Amino acid sequence: HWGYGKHNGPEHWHKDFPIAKGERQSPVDIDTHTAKYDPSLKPLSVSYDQATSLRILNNGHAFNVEFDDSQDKAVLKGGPLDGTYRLIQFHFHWGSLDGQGSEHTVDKKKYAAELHLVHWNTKYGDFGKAVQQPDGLAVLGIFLKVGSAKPGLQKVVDVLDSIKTKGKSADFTNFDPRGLLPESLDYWTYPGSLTTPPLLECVTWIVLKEPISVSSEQVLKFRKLNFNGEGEPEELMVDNWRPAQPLKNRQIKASFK
Ligand SMILES: NS(=O)(=O)c1ccc(-c2cn(-c3cccc4ccccc34)nn2)s1
Ligand code: NA
Ligand SMILES: [Zn+2]
Repeated sequence: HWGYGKHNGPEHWHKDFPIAKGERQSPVDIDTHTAKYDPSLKPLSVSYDQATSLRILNNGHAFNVEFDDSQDKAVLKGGPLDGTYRLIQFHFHWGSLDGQGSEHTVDKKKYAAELHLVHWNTKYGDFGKAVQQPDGLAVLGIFLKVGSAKPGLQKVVDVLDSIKTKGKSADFTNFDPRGLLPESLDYWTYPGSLTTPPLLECVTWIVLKEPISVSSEQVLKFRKLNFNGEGEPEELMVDNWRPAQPLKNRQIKASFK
């Protein structure tokens, strides 16, 4: 099966998932000089006041913090989007070293990590349906640099010891994802895909310009997770990012000048 190793990593994925070589793959490099300001874009609307977190799961390639998406509770709207998108989960991608780990890059700069807040378009009724549609998902991507600690991340960091290995989960109620956002909601947007198999071309990407800062100790703790299951040889969960893919016939739009 697929993963992030020499023998099953991103260069291999196309054998099982040929859309790996498709026309709207993610992530991409964001060339800031070529992205055009689009004054027709709206401010984003991030409405997380009623978000209801449930659980945190090590799924063997990241950890997902899962939300109750059975009603409109935590929704993303505006920006480039038509309609209402419901938060289902967030996760991260990160490196073995502070100088790598993001999936998107900015003028070829790699950040230490990247947060993905995953939302599905309510007009399609459920996530499973939405992922089959070109406008099914909206993923809010936020870069992480290493510097000062992010206080709102610490509850995440503290639970990781209890989900060390693939298949483990833990209660994760009453977590407020507002505490992971930067000050500014300035963003880039473009049409793309899931960054993990099955690589479905269903995502409107919204990538915030302002990174959040986390401490070296917070990211060190991410790197103590395991890709393996319990009782199996230990494989540290690091460098779980896909590299930048060809832009092809796409424009990246800026919400700001
Ligand atoms: N990294 S990402 O934000 O692009 C992302 C957000 C959501 C993803 C995802 C992958 N999924 C799947 C996993 C395994 C099998 C699946 C089969 C069909 C559809 C999605 C599948 N479901 N959501 S990947
Ligand atoms: Na419900
Ligand atoms: Zn992701």
